Amino acid sequence: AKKAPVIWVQGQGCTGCSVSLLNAVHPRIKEILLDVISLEFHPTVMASEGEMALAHMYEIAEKFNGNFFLLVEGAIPTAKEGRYCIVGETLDAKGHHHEVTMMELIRDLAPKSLATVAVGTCSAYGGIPAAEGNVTGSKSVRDFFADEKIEKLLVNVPGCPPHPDWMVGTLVAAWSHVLNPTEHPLPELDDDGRPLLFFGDNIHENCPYLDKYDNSEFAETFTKPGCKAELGCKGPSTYADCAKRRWNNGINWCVENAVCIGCVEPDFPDGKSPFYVAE
Amino acid sequence: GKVKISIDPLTRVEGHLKIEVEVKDGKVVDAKCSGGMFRGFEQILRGRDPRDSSQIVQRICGVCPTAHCTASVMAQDDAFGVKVTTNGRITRNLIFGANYLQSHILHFYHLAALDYVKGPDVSPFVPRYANADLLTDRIKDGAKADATNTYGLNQYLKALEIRRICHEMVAMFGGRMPHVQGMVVGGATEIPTADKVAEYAARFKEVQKFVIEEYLPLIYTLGSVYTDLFETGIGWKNVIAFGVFPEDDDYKTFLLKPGVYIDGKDEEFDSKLVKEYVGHSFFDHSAPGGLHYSVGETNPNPDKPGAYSFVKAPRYKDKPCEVGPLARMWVQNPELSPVGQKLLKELYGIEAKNFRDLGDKAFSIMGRHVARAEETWLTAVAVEKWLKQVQPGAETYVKSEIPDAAEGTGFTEAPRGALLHYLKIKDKKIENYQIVSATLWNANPRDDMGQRGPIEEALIGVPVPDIKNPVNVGRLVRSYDPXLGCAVH
Ligand code: SF4
Ligand code: SF4
Ligand code: SF4
Ligand code: FCO
Ligand SMILES: [Ca+2]
Ligand SMILES: [Ca+2]
Ligand SMILES: [Ca+2]
Ligand SMILES: [Ca+2]
Ligand code: NI
Ligand SMILES: [S]
Repeated sequence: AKKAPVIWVQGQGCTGCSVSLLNAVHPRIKEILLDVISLEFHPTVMASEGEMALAHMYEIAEKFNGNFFLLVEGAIPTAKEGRYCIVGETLDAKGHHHEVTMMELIRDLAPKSLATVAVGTCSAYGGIPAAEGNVTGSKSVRDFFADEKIEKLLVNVPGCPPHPDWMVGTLVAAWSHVLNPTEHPLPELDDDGRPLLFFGDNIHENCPYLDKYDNSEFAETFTKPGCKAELGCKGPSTYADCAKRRWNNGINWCVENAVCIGCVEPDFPDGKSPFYVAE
Repeated sequence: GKVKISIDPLTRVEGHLKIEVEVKDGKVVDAKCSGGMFRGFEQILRGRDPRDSSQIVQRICGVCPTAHCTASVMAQDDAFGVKVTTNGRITRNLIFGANYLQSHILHFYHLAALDYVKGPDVSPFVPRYANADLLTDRIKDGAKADATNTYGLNQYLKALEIRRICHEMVAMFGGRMPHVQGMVVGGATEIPTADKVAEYAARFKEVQKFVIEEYLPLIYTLGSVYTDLFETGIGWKNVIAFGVFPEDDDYKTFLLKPGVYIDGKDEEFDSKLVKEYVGHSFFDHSAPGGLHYSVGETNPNPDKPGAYSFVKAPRYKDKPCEVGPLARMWVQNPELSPVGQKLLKELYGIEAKNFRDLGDKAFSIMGRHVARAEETWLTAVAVEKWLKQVQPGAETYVKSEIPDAAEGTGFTEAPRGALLHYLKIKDKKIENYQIVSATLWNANPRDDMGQRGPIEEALIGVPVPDIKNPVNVGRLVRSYDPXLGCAVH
C-alpha cells in the first residue's frame, strides 16, 4: 500500500543519474512516482522552489524521521569549507540568509534517514569529480560518512549513470525489507557496498564476444568484427549485469556498440583510463 | 520601497542555481544570477589521453551529454587531422538529433510546465505557490480551465514516455543514454544497419506525431492564455549561434546557420571575438581584459572579493549575448511549422510565415518557449530527411593517431545554445581543454564593466505583483532552459 518516501539530493552531479531513472520501464517513471515512491524533494522536477522547497524537505525529514530514503546523486566536495557545492539558502527567523553546503546538507539529513542510497559512481565512489586533477576535495558518501563518523545504513548503486533497473530494483528491495524484514532480507552487498543482484556478474565472463576473445579474433577498429579488447574494453575488470540486461529497454549496450569503460567500478575513471587503450 | 527576493534552489532547471531580485512598484528592478556548484572538468582533463575527453566531458551534464560529446569529437577530429565519412557525419547527426528532441520535450514538460499546469495533489507536484497564476486560475470559464489544464497535464504525463523513446533512439547507434559510447574521434563506432535504421524510424515517427499533434498545439494555446508573457522577460536582444548539424562533409552548411545579431544588426560569427571575463566570478585570470578561450584559464577561487558565481562571463565584442532556440531560430529565420502558421492566425490574429515575423514577441518568456517548440519540429523534419540519407553498411569510422602537438576546436549548438570545446595537445596528452557552453552565455554574472548577463538583464521589468508568489521570476529563468552543470563544468 504505502509508498517509499524519498528525498533526492544533488551534490557534484550531472543529473544523469536522475535522467537514467526517468528511462525506467516495468515500471515506468509515471508508475514509480504515483505508485511506488513519494518523491518528496528533487531539485530537477519538483513544483516548489527556494524557501518553500527547502522547508518542505526539512518538514518531510522531520515527519518521516527514520522512515525516508536519502538518495544522493553526485559527489561531496570538502575543500574550501564545502563552498564548491552550495545546495540552497535558509532564511532564519530574523531575515538573515545562510548558505547550505553539500557537506552540511548530508551531515543533517543522513542521520534523519531510514537509509542512504548513493546512486551513481560519483556519490558511491567519487567518480569523475574526484578524479585526478580535481581541486575540490571531492568525496564519496562512504568516505564522507567515515570522516563524519556517521553510522547509517548505506547502499551504493554505482554506474555512470546506473541503469534504471539497478536503482529501482535496489530501492524496492530496501523498502520491501523495511516492510517485512524476515520475508525480504536486504540484498547481499559486495565489499564496495553494491548489491550482488546487479553487480555480482563479471561483464567479460558473460560477454557474447567471449568466443571471439578465446579465438583471438579482435576487432581491428570499432567497425570491424571481433572482441573489443584491443579497442580498450574494460569488461574483464568490470562487474555489472549489462551483458544480460542491456541498455535503454534492450536497445543496445556499450560493448556491442563500442567498449565497456568500467563505469560502475570504484576506480572509475582513473583506473579504467585511458579508455581506448587495452587493459 | 525595494524588496529583495532570494530563490535558492531555483528548482526545475538542471543543476545548482540561485536567483536574487529586487522588486519595486510591482516589477523587478535588479537581479543577480549565481551558479553554486563547481567540479572543474578543465582541470580534471589535463594530462589525459585526448581521446578520453569525449567520455569525460559527457559527465558535465546528463541532460545534454551528446552535445558535449559532439563538440569533443569534433575538436579531436580537428587536432588529429582526420576527416569523417559521409555516413559518419549523418550517424553523428542521428545520435545527437534524437537527444535534441528529448531535451526540448524534457524541458518544456518536466521543467517548465509546472509553472502553468496544476498537477495532481501528491509530491512532487505539491507543495506549490498558493497563488501560482496557473491555467486553472487564469481561465475564468471553469470547464474550459479544467479541460485545458487536463489537456496540458496529460501531455506532461505522456511526454514522460515520449522522452524515454527519444533515448531508445539515441541508444540505437549511440550504445546507451545518458552518456553515449558511439561517437569517437574519426566518426561513429557502429555502422547503421537497415533493420536498426527502420527501428529508429518507427520510434521517431511516434515522437514526431507527438511534436506536431500535441506539443506545438499546447505551446500556441498556452501563449494565447498568457499573452502578457510575450511582453516581458526581454533582455539584451543580442543573440549568437555557431551552426549545428552539418549537412555536408566540409561543414560549410548546417541545419541552423552560424551568425550574430547585436543591436538590431546581423553579422557573421567570428570566434576570435569571444572572450570570458571573471570580475564577478570565482576565478583568477593571469592577465586583465578577459581571455579568449584558446588561452583560457581555470583557477578557481571561492574567496575572490566581489565575486558571486562559479559561472564565467562570456562576451562577444564586449556585448552580452544570449543563446538557445531563440538565438538559432532568430539567426536562421526558418519558415514556421504549418501548426504555428495556422494557430498564430487562429488564436492571435497574427500573420506569420517566418520566425522573425513574431517580431518583438520572440524576445520574451513565451517567445523562448515558442522558439524551442518550433525548433523541435524543425529538427524532426531534418531527422526525417537524415533517415533517408543514411546508408546501411557504409563506413562510419576512420582510423587516426594521437598527435604529439596539435590544437583543435569543435563548434556546435547544444539544445540550450552555442557550444565549443577547445583542445590543445602536447606530448600526446591534453595540455589545455577549454569549454564555452550554452548556459554559460545565458546564466552568467556581471562582467568587469558591470554589464548584467542575459538572464539577469531579462529579469529587469518582469512583473511581480505578489511578492509572496513571485511566479514570473521562475517563469523567465526557466524559459532559458538553464543547465548549471554545463554553465560551470
Ligand atoms: S554518476 Fe555519472 S551520470 Fe551520475 S551524477 Fe555522476 S557523472 Fe552524472
Ligand atoms: S574484452 Fe570486452 S568485448 Fe571482448 S569478450 Fe571481454 S567484455 Fe566482451
Ligand atoms: S557495459 Fe561497462 S561502461 Fe557500459 S554501463 Fe555496463 S559497466 Fe558501464
Ligand atoms: N544543452 C545543453 Fe548543456 C547547456 N547549457 C551544454 O552544452
Ligand atoms: Ca497508477
Ligand atoms: Ca560526526
Ligand atoms: Ca562565498
Ligand atoms: Ca570554461
Ligand atoms: Ni546540460
Ligand atoms: S545534447
